[PDB]
Amino acid sequence: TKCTLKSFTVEKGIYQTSNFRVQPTESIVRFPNITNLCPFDEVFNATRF
Amino acid sequence: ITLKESGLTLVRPTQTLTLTCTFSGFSLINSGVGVGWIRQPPGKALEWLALIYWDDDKRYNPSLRSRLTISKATSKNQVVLTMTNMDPVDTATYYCTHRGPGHNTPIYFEFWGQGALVTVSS
Repeated sequence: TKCTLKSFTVEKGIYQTSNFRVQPTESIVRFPNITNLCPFDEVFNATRF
Repeated sequence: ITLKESGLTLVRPTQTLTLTCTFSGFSLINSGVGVGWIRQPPGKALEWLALIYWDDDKRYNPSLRSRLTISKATSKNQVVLTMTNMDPVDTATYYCTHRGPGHNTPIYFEFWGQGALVTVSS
């Protein structure tokens, strides 16, 4: 409270000093069931080069 | 991996020999894989007859060429060997064997059949 009024002596009253906000505790990434790999197992494990 | 021979084991001279190796555990469509035949008289050393790679390279024994025809029937997973003009000297056991890949060089004859004693007499 002293820091906002820039004064070592604060008078009787109510002062709005600052605000608070709960911080996020975690980070998540969410993408779809994505499953459709393309044929590298067919060009590398080909039957006959 | 398993192999098994089959056919007629006894035939008179001047006739033709037919044999059929049906196998399991490998396919003659992959690279490497091949199947061959080896005969051995009773109490003698082995002898190589023919070989057929996966790309259909029908190698034959030259001295027994002009007599042998080897063919594959991949649909039934079986190979057929044929040798005409049998004689009593051709009495032997016939194994069908497998040649697959190794670790730095092709393996040959790692697995064998169980033979099929073939007698040519009357």
